[PDB]
Amino acid sequence: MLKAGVHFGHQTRYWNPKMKPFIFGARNKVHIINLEKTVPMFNEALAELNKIASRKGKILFVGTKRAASEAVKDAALSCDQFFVNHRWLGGMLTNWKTVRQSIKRLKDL
RNA sequence: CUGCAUGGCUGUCGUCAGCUCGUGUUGUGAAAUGUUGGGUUAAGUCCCGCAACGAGCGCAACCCUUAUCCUUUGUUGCCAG
Repeated sequence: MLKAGVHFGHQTRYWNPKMKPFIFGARNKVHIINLEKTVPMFNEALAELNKIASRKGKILFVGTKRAASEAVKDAALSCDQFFVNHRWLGGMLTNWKTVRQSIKRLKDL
């Protein structure tokens, strides 16, 4: 079975035409997805996440959005989970050459 | 003979707050960014914040000196005891 109950939103006024893979009709105050074929909307993405997670890969969780900032910090127990949730810096993944000296500052201070 | 040849030697914009670099980003590229912006300062000084994060020179700090008390040594100055 391809459900897997994961979505209950119905989007009552405004939509994006890029959502056409999931939305198969819209009549009267709804832009609702297909809820009986939900698994193919994420199965390949979670299979790739499972492949990375089982090949010692490091997983970064991002949630600066206040609703979930304290929720995204807990998901793993033995796998390499990392998170950012209160605040970012400019070039915090790209300028790691400079961030790796601020990681020292967190204990040197 | 000669400070548009050079040393030496002395001034001034100027103790002014000015001046840039790496990494990361951007633009075809020279080059920009940071250094703009907010509140400020003696001041690119300090805190706050974003595609920027950090570093250094000048600055800051540190130096010589002044008003005051405590303590001590004294003449052919001073005379308190």
